[PDB]
Amino acid sequence: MVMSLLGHYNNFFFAAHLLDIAMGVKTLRTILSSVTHNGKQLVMTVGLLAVVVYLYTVVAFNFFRKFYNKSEDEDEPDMKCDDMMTCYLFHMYVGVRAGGGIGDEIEDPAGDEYELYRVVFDITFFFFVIVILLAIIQGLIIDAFG
Amino acid sequence: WGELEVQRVKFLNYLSRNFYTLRFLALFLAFAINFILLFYKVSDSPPNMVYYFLEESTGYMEPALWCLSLLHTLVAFLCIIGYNCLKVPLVIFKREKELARKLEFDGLYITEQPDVKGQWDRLVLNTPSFPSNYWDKFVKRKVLDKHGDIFGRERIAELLGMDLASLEITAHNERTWLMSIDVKYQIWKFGVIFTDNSFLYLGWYMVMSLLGHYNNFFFAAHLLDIAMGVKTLRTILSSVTHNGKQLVMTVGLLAVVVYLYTVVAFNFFRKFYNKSEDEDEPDMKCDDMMTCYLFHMYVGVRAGGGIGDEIEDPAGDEYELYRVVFDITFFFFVIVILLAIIQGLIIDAFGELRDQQEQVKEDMETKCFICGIGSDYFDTTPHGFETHTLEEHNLANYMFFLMYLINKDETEHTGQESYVWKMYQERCWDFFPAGDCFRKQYEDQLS
Amino acid sequence: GQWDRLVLNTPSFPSNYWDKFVKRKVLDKHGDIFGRERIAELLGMDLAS
Amino acid sequence: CTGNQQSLAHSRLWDAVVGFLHVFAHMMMKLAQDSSQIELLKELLDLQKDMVVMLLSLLEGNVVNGMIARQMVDMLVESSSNVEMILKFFDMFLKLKDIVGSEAFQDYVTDPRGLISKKDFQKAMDSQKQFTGPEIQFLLSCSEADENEMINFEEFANRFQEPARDIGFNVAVLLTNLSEHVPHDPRLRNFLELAESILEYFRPYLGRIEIMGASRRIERIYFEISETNRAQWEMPQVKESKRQFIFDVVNEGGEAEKMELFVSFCEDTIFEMQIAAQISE
Ligand SMILES: CNC(=O)c1cc(Cl)cc(C)c1NC(=O)c1cc(Br)nn1-c1ncccc1Cl
Ligand SMILES: [Zn+2]
Repeated sequence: MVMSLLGHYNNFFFAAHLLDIAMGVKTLRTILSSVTHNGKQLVMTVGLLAVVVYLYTVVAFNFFRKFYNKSEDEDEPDMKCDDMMTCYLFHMYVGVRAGGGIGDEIEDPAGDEYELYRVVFDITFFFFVIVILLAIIQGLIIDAFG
Repeated sequence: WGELEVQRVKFLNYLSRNFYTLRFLALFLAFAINFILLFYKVSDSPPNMVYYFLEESTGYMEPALWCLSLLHTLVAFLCIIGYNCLKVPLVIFKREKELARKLEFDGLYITEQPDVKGQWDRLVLNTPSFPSNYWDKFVKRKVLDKHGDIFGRERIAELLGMDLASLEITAHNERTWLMSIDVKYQIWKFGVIFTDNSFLYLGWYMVMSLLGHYNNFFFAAHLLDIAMGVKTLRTILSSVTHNGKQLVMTVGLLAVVVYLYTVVAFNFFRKFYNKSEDEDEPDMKCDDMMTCYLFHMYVGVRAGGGIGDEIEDPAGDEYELYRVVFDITFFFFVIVILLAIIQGLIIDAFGELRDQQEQVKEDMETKCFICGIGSDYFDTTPHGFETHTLEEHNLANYMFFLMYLINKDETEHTGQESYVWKMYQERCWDFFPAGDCFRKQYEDQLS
Repeated sequence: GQWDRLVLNTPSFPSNYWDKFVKRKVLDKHGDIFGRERIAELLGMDLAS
Repeated sequence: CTGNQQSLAHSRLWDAVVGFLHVFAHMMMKLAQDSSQIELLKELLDLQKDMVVMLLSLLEGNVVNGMIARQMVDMLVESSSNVEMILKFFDMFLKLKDIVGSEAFQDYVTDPRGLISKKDFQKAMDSQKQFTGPEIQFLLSCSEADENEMINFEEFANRFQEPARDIGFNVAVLLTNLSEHVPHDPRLRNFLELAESILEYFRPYLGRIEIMGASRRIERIYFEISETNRAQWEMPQVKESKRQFIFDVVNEGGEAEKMELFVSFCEDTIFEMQIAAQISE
């Protein structure tokens, strides 16, 4: 009821009243109850997800400053590996997101400047953060559902 | 130096008193400076490219870190010699217990001789200060009481290192600190702390901190201490080497199947493998197969939608219906199946280990810790679980019973108190029940 | 456990439950081991005797 | 070997035991009068130390319902009148420290001297419900009088359980051997209700432990644990080494090699408590 008298200030905050279906029936109560059923380990392993890429991005911030650029304009260059607070928000914006590595936002490594090291960099991002540690967060929801 | 000789062990006492909380603050202050590390920036301007620090209306943010880092290295030194101050007796006691066990019972070095530890354990018998850190120090003579009848005495006395044995056996029956110390036993037990798992990891924790003053950014590997510190997140990194023995060979299968699959594109499908959109500057990568194989393991196990999305559309009739077999027999094999094996051999093993993490909780909750009677037949007696768990079949009271029989004399002990000890010393343990305790056939006279 | 200490001393405590002699059988229970004058003021019996 | 108990039960031992026990309960009725009466009375009670291990040994190979076990307890109804005294004597001096444990009995005479008068304590002990009427002034006479104006319960306290720290535990053992050995019997049950005080005081110092023996005949043995090693086993220097080896007796251990590791676990833990008690404050 604290939303309904507030709902006359702007009409569109009546949309949160449609989450009453989630707790009203017992069938769809267990889906939202399953997150806090195993949240006690899931918040700490998504903290692991938060700190492993924070470990993994300083080596790109220090040694691989060359190619992290999506600006196709030559006169207007704005790379995001200038401040690591920007780089870490960028990395958790695309790396846990795209599902195909990190070097698809970045153009192709046609140069010989550390060519066979970035192909180790990208796949040790790939084998860790999308292949495995996302499948743990999948499993700790779906198994608990079962 | 007697005013300082006990003063430094008094220092070491309150050094080891709050070892746990000192280690906790040693973790958290490194975490805090690794958090304040998030505000570093590099540019071409001097304060070539110079790494400077970005600050907003505060001046002492940068001179704080140069003392906080030395603080972290100093408390790293503190916890290292605190480890070597309290619990080198844990890595000391059990393996010379194991050694005296095979000296007295099996004869591991006299009746035969065998790895990595078995021949390094031969630089410990001949020194006279061998049993100085274990309770039983007559261990070198009851082995001669054991097997002085089958072999020669003069060889085993020189092998076990008894200096003037027949003189000391009559003498003990009848009636410059480092200069008297040994040269071999201390380096022998200096080898085992480097051999064992914990001390080399704790030294790896400090080999980065003095290196961390060369460049500030190698403090980031100190945040992997969370992974092995808690036991909850230790099993994730332990699950990889739990089934790595087959996973490295099936990722070798992943490495050789695409190495099989790329020579047919290197020989017969040289036409289309080109991402260079410039017509005047063409650089295809199917010219050298060492380049082509690095390309193939860069995109094929990567993209998850085949291989012919890096390559433009096959609008031509030059082997059109063969490349549509090529791409899907790449697709059905290397992303659909053999990646799902590497998914399954991690997630299943996660499930197996986390379920056996708590089936031992089930075993403590239902079984008995002494014998083989389960808790299903203790249900008729109301709350008969705790009266059997806390007092009778208890884990602490038996080691208290093992405690109180050591201090006082055996001219005090009774028939049962000598019954429990005279085969405890020769170490045969059918003295526990293992099948009957207060319930099975004592129920006929129980009201 | 300590918010439940603002309910014993009022005389209208057991007015919404069936047994309303609950403040005196606790004195029948443990009026022998402790003091009566302290537990009567703690349970809130105004002019108990 | 139970062949000694063939003749020691049938011959003339136990009327001599009741003849000893009568004077054992009657000597300390008068040898608590003066302060110069205790260094020989404690000689008599570490004779009681071996008087209890006299009949502790006839519980060896104890059949559950045996005529030896019934002739253990017909002792105390042939001599029923001299056991209440030695059972309440270990209660009238062991709730002694429970008088001071309450704050209501402390703030009577708030003098900074510490000389509380005897009459200020007599009517105070007459108000408690755990006392006996005519049994106040006799223990006041057992206490130091000093013109009836000085108690000094600091030395009333610590002097009379220095010989009653070792005999009280073993007479608690004596009452708890026979409670679970012979069941369903009326008159051996009342006196444990009358003397549960030393049992309650020695709940942390008591342990019930079973060993298989004598060609499949298991019977329980009691032991003592000291107060120094009591309060220090419950510390996180060792309570997580507890679970450190609890995790690995079913994870890798077999049935034949489970306690072969446990005895080395106990000696390694008592080894680190050896070195930790060395470097303890
Ligand atoms: C396994 N790493 C260590 O041994 C360890 C070794 C060194 Cl040199 C330093 C630290 C901070 C270490 N890390 C811990 O010591 C630690 C990390 C975590 Br996460 N928890 N935790 C801990 N565990 C038990 C009691 C107190 C603490 Cl602080
Ligand atoms: Zn049992």
